[PDB]
Amino acid sequence: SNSWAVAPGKTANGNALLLQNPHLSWTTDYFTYYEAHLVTPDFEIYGATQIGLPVIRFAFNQRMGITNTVNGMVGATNYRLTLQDGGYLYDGQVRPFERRQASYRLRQADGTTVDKPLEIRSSVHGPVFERADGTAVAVRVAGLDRPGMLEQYFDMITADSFDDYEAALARMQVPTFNIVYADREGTINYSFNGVAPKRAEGDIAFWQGLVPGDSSRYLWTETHPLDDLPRVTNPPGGFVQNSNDPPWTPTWPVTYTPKDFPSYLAPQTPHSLRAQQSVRLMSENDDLTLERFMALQLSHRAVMADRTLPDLIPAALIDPDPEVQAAARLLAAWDREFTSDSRAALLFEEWARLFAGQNFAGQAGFATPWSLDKPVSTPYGVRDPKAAVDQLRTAIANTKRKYGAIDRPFGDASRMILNDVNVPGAAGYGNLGSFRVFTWSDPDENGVRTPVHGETWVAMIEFSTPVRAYGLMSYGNSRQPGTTHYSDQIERVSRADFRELLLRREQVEAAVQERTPFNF
Amino acid sequence: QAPIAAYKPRSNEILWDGYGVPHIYGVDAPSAFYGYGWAQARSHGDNILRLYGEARGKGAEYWGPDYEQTTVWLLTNGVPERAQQWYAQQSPDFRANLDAFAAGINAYAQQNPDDISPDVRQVLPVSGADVVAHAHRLMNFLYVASPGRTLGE
Repeated sequence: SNSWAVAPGKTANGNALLLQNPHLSWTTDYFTYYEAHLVTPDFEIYGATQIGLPVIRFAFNQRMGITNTVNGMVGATNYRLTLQDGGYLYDGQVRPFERRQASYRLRQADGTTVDKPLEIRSSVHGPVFERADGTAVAVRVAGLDRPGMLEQYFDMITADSFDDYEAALARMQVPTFNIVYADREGTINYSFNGVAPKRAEGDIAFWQGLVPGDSSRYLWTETHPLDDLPRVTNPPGGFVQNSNDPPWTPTWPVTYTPKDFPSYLAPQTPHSLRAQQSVRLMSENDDLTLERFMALQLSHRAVMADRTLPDLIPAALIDPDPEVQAAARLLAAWDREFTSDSRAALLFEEWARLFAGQNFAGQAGFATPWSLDKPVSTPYGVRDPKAAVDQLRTAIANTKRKYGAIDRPFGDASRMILNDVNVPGAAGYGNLGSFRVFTWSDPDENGVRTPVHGETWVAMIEFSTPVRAYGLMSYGNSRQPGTTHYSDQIERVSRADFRELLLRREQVEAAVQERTPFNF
Repeated sequence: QAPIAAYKPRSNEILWDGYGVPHIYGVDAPSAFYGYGWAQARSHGDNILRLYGEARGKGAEYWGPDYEQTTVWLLTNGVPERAQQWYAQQSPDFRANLDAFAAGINAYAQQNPDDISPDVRQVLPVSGADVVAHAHRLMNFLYVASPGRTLGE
């Protein structure tokens, strides 16, 4: 979810910097990251990847490194089929389906399996699923003929130069993701990567819904080459970035605009307040050091309090209810940082839930709407303050219910707890503006909550000679029953005390503990 | 000015960190991918074997009903069979890094059958194709084409 790459020119020492900061569930298994370092006579790579992957997706070495963020590349389309006479209406007539008879075994509970017949129907578009409501949906997924995904990342992260890196990138074997890049040679790059069907008509929201499946009018067959996709290289701004925002402000002096690409590639929706902070933290700072770069990554600002408390608060002070009045003074006194000691933050999240929806995205409410012309400051103000205040009222009840008081310290309700380690939390929801994210869970009956998702692997690398890199894994490097490497780094994360990442033999030779010779 | 001298491993070994991080040194690529495979089985063995089991479309059969929907989802989109193809379609150099990775998971299990869970032992002999299949599932049928999306659910 967060990615930053800065060019020598914007740094103090003259060496490019990279931020690897993916945000994912702390529990779903295929999303678990693991950190490793592989060294061979011909290559070397350090980084994190999702368990089960033979190659490192977030990697770096002495020469270069890359990082990813979800871009949501629309690589499949779901067609609503018009069923009729045992086939589907398509163009002029009824076409019969391709039918394969498959079958699978089902574990019983008594240890036995039973055969389960499974009939796979396919329209010319792709396989057919019947939704619970009866809609027959055929899924057409792009890139099914791209066998080389793993090797692509592999030849990509072991590239000898940008030029060699982009050639690998160019094979279009990796179907999604924004991928950011950086060199000890100084080039930095941002690519809206993915496999995207070439289409003749349609806004991206059109392609994300049920496209009609009655016409070859909507059956694409080709996909875009890398050079048809949004990309930025060594921009005038001296940095690139992506925090899941659409690809329209990847660097600040921007280098292209939504008019320059097919409208089905990426949306043109408001950028996250976290995305907006990403651009401000980068553009507004110069002569960056690894240290300041790392300080900036910890940013935990309640950007949405900055966009609303000005109108909100005086409105609330004139409320008759003494408690609403007292809520507004607690809010007015807040430095607007989701810090552990903050007594106003919880109360504010709860107001923002109502004012901006359960996921805090949600623009109704603001007085002046979002705009690409002021991409980093526009969703702003409160439209109907009286409404907003009745929301603050409801929110006080909520906060009280959920946490037992409206002024409980943020870090006493928000906890990071792994095994028997229980440390205070800081930072929070990305959509409220916090750059460092911890999507807190709902509270248990003691008002304690933990992160459901957010910071997982976090590394920052300066491409000096030798390379210098620091990082941390929220949920340690193993969740196998009984390791001492699950709850291992959480208290470090609570203090933002990063470990130096060791790539040099001498540093490895010295930190050795646990050791295994093999021969294959 | 050129980067610092690359280290040339002279024997295969994994030097593990104080935080459970493996530094895998291999005299050649395939060896590194095996050490890597061993490392992962050591640190996340159980879920990797469960994941691979699901990518063969064997979820319902190894573990039952709670795993049936992913199974129907993966067979209907023919993921297990396409993973067999993608594996045959790899270049030889890379197919060997993949087989090396599968061989490491396996070696770890055989040498550490205890440091490994009962429900997933049945999966065990894993293969380069299992590796390719999970990645295919992850990339195309989790990231790109998710079941909640086409299924509506």
